[PDB]
Amino acid sequence: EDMAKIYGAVAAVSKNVNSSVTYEVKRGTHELIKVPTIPHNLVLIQSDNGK
Amino acid sequence: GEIIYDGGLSSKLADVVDKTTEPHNADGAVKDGRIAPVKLDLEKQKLDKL
Repeated sequence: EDMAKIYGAVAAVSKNVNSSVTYEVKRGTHELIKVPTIPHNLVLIQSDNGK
Repeated sequence: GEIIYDGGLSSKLADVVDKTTEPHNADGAVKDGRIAPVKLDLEKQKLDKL
């Protein structure tokens, strides 16, 4: 029974090793909006007689 | 006549998951005794907890 206690304690230490890590790479990334219409700024001004 | 061979149960070499899977260690015929991969929250676009 004492040996079973000792062996189990050593096994727990051996299981404390770390396998790897995982993370998400997202810094520097932004979302894009979509502009539907082209912003023209032209207006036509004409005289009443059409001259 | 009597049917000797008409198809039957067919073995498949491998199964292919159609869903995205989180990282994991071996848990089949080989079991990994090490800790599962640690998931860290990094590369936060906006500041938090600092």
